[PDB]
Amino acid sequence: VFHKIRNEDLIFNESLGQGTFTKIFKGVRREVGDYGQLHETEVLLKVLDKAHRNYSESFFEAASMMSKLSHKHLVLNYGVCVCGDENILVQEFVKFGSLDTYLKKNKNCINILWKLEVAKQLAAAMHFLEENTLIHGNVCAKNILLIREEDRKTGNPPFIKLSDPGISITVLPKDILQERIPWVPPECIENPKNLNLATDKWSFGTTLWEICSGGDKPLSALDSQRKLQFYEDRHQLPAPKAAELANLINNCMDYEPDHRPSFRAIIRDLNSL
Ligand SMILES: N#Cc1ccc(Nc2nc(N)cc(-n3cnc(CCO)c3)n2)cc1
Repeated sequence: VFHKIRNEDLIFNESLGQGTFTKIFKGVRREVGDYGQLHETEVLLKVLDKAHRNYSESFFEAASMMSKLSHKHLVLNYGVCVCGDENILVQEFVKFGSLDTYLKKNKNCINILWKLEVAKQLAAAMHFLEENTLIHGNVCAKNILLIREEDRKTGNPPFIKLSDPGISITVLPKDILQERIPWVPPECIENPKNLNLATDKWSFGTTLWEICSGGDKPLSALDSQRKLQFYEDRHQLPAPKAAELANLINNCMDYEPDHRPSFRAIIRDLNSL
């Protein structure tokens, strides 16, 4: 279970965007830290919409299991605030935000080595989850956070963390799942209860495509009906302009879930490049 944080110890500041049935804010948490020192800590406040409070269990189940495992590439959740009529997840504040936005704003200076390094880090996080048989369920660039930028001057690579998946696709309305094609894999469009470790391998491929496409959203030009037919006709995504990872993307986005490669094999493939 999560640590409970009092509403009185939280300050809400600027909106940082939205997720499915959620709103995201920068905030501050007043707390007693190590050695009894008082801190005012920057936090990320993720607020479930009041009109959708019936999703609260799924909303928190998302963060909870992951938070039971500690890992350098997994986002740190501090706790929850459920004072009053609020359902709030309190998470570490990451300096450079989510990867979808970062890729869009920085595509003109993100090269193949940056992408490869980010791909390796995401794959390491997914390998850790796979070895713990823990399904994420919503791997996408919007759920990757950039802790540290690349610094060629000190040879330092960028550093990312995988964030929580949000409300599960197993409880979400069908139209939202359809709009999430091609992150949601075909077997889960057919039946959301098919959610499996193999799900994350497909979504990881879609996420690599995002990383390689400067923040473009694959199939964004297709409405929901056409995204459905894309799966019915068994199409693959087009290779990104910088196509170094295209074979890996397509191997991960295998319409046969049992044929998708282990994250160990994915990592060995990345290391070959
Ligand atoms: N300009 C700007 C700027 C924006 C955001 C941050 N920091 C931050 N920290 C987090 N822990 C999570 C997020 N975040 C943002 N969008 C999502 C979507 C769901 O993943 C998550 N952003 C820092 C700078």
